[PDB]
Amino acid sequence: ILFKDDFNFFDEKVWTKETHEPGWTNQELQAYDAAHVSVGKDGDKSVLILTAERKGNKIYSGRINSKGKKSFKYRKIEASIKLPKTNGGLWPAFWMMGDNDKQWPACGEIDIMEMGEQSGMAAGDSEKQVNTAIHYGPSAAAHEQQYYKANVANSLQDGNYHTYSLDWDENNLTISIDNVKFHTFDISSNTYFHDNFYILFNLAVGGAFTGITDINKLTGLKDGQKVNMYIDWVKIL
Amino acid sequence: ILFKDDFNFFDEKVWTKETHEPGWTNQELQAYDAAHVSVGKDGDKSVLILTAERKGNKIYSGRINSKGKKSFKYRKIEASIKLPKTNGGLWPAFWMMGDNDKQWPACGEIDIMEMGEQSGMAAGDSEKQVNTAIHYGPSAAAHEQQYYKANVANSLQDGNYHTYSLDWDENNLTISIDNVKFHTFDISSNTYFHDNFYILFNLAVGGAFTGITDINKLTGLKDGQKVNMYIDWVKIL
Ligand SMILES: CC(=O)N[C@@H]1O[C@H](CO)[C@@H](O)[C@H](O[C@@H]2O[C@H](CO)[C@@H](O[C@@H]3O[C@H](CO)[C@@H](O)[C@H](O)[C@H]3O)[C@H](O)[C@H]2O)[C@H]1O
Repeated sequence: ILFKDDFNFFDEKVWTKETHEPGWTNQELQAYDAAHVSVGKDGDKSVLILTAERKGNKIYSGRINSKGKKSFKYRKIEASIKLPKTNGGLWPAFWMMGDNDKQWPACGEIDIMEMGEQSGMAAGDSEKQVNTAIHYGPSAAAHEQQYYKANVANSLQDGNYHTYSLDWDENNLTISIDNVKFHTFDISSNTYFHDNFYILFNLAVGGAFTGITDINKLTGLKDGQKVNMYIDWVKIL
Repeated sequence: ILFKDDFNFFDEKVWTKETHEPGWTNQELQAYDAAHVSVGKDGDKSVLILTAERKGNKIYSGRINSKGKKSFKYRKIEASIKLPKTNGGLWPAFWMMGDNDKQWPACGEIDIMEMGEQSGMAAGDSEKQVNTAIHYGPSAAAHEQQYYKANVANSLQDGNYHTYSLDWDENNLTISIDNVKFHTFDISSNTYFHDNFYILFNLAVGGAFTGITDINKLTGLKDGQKVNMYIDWVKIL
């Protein structure tokens, strides 16, 4: 184990909490702030807690990253995450971007896990439908993305922690869920995935991906409701 | 050349015109019927024509396939297609499904070209943004999909014909647009892409892919409007 965070405390030497207004990316409904990121207890477990909350028409949630603090290359990254029910507009993600100063998507993006996509709600398997993706290109106008989407066998929103893994070498990005291979992206001649990448976790609320960008269609998070995303640990082997 | 249709006439030994109610697939707004498929002339060019039109709240368009009539395996297929401006909910596609009686998606699906996606309008490059994809898996519950999307250099909705190509061997599916390689899907160990596939062309109107499933939001086909998708030719080499 080269690195492990058990989230006994919020380590500011590793993580930064983000602050953005609604609409900052992907027509998202939440404001990100420091107050909706905490470390706490879930039973016997030390966990990072991202809390989505709604008061009136105002929506808050949490997002952290290890940019300029913790980045790695050609190593295995795993995180144990307990996801909320996403149906009706929640958008949790475990992902990485290039640890350099290049504007997105030139920095590179690996989406290890996201749930909450529009089509999953329409098909009635929002609890099983996972997206994994890579984004790259020298600019936004030249943005390129590869996706794989599938239902896993059983609910990942089942009140349990699940293991999300990326295996990374010169040739391949291999995503696994509870130690079962989900998909492999070929990067052997992709120039954007051979540098240091930092880690992100967030719980977005609505946005293009969920197909919900009007608070009137946000059934997934109600007035007075708080909803948590729990990360028990993250490690780099 | 194994096969070439110049569309001097509609050959019922190769092609079948499809009839479906609105919302048959993907929450699409259009009815498909035989009256909205024709063969005719675009100047000197003999063309297959798929016509989308709106009479009040009734939307009609055209869809054809060569199931049980014309299918192939490990051949290059190209088509020369002129597209309408898709912005505001039009959804043209050139694609393939396995020539067997397995229920979708166990038949396999190759989407060589589709345009008109939500994100294309949101990225203000609706004339340039193309999706390519493969769908497979034993049931609708176990639906798996790989997709690539990017903007091509030049408008594909510019009043001219463009060439859409699939190269297909036992290892690779390679989509090209105007002889520029767009994406390669690895099918080397994917069991769903090693039998005969038939061809489809269609012009859907609205649907989940467009993010417009409500006729009130459909700005791309107004009341009293008529739009044409033109295929000059298709060939298998
Ligand atoms: C690339 C992309 O985003 N979408 C795919 O492209 C094509 C062309 O744009 C879409 O039309 C596909 O939609 C899927 O097509 C299947 C075959 O037409 C549909 O399957 C059919 O479903 C009906 C109703 O349930 C059944 O009665 C038919 O037997 C079955 O073939 C499927 O529902 C639809 O999602 C995209 O895959």
